[PDB]
Amino acid sequence: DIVLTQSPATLSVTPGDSVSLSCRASQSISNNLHWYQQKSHESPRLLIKYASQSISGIPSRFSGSGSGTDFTLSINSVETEDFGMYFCQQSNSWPYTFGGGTKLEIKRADAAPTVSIFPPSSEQLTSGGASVVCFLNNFYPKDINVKWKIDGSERQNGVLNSWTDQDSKDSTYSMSSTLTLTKDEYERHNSYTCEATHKTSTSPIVKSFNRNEC
Amino acid sequence: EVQLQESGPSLVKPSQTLSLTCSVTGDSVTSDFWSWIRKFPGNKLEYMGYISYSGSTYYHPSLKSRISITRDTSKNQYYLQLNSVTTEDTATYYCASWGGDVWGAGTTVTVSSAKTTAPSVYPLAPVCGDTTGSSVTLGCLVKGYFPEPVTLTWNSGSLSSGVHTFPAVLQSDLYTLSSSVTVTSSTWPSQSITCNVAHPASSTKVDKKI
Amino acid sequence: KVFGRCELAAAMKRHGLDNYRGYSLGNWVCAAKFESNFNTQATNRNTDGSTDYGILQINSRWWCNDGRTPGSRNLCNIPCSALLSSDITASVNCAKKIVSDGNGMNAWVAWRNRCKGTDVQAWIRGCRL
Repeated sequence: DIVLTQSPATLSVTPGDSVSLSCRASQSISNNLHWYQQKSHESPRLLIKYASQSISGIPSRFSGSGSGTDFTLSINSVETEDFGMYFCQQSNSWPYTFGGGTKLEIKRADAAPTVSIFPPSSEQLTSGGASVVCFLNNFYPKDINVKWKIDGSERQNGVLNSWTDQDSKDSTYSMSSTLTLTKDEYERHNSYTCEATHKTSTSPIVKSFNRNEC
Repeated sequence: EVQLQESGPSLVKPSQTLSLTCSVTGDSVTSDFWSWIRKFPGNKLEYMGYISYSGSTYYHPSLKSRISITRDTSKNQYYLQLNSVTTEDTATYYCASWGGDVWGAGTTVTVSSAKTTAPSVYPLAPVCGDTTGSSVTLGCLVKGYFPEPVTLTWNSGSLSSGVHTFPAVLQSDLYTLSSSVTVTSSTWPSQSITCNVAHPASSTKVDKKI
Repeated sequence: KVFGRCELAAAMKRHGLDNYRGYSLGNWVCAAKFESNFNTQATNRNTDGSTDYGILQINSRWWCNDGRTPGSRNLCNIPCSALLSSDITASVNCAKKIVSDGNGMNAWVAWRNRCKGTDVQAWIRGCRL
């Protein structure tokens, strides 16, 4: 099966700037490469067909070029409604295959996350469970690393994360990280820590609490 | 103009069959080639296959043997059948023209053996309920429910600013979701803050004061 | 316009027909030769109210619309007139959709009769592609 590699995985730009997205085929496919846009909560939309053919009804700022194994989708002056996912697809050989996609996101000023940690509620403990929750809100860029620690030891098992899409209100990103243990496990330890490493600081933001206090 | 619409069971049990219908309007189902495309969780698209005017079909080899695409000229619809599914078949399914000029809104099909389960709703408040600084964020953890979705509000909707409600994640066959709300320190605990969680599938709606 | 053999071959290559769904360039050059002698304006009336248009003689009963053919299905969703252009873009796009059906290039009788199973590669040999 033909493999399509799109790069970069993500691109952050300011509306008004122009951009170029790449798509490479593992085998030559001539001009049988198509470009799709897919916004959040929406289905894919064909933008360019057969590498460079324009689609009537598609804004002129979108154009495509390339041939063989190297293709490029160009957007002259990205507009506010142009942010989302972009995928290339080849129809030269069956099965038709899609690239991994490139995410076009909005560029804004860096912002440190606001971190908050929460202990298991009395209710959950009563039911025999224990989830430790950490919120990391309104930060930028999206790239972030969250590490959990119990009694000074990094903990990976039991951790589940959820990320919101780039915020419609301020273009930042938010994240939720949950450490789930049983009541017995939780009660065997003392210090719970949520550590966030982000571009805004060389020192990680640390939020914690001890069961032996407060 | 031509429009497509997907419809069918949103939940399929492992080992069973997934069936979807694509209703074509504006044009005849025999006047174009038609296909099915699915989108897995991490923006992974797979072209499942298509049916051309002669009735001939092309199926993705990864699927091969499990998939079948058919059509009904009198109803102006075409279908997708996918046997012996597993959780890996959970995805958003789309029907579209072979040319890619027309797409249906798409429909989510989840493969799971879980039964309808109302969520447990837990309050999230700072250890030893005291604020630090000018603002404070509180939270709500919705755990162990099925199927999606749930609707979460704060103070029955009277508190709507500074809220972040995250997408649910699958935890042990069930879903878990959390929501944070940030208010000024002069707001809480002075004023009551309650999490309202409704789960349609189970006809339940619970309130949780923080 | 009437293309030269090699000129059309290069054009078809530019338009991605070489190895499209497993069909080497020769196949398309040979098919164009027998169907219209490389003439984009070639047309042909059929017993029914359908007409074949272009370098690859695509039918108006199934593939294109001319606004005057009974039982038009317009599979290629294109005006038949677009298939008579000096620019082969439309004819190639439609040919690709036709060949994407189960019977591949068998949709062209002339191809089966004069090209299928032959050394089609001879049709582009001698050209500077």
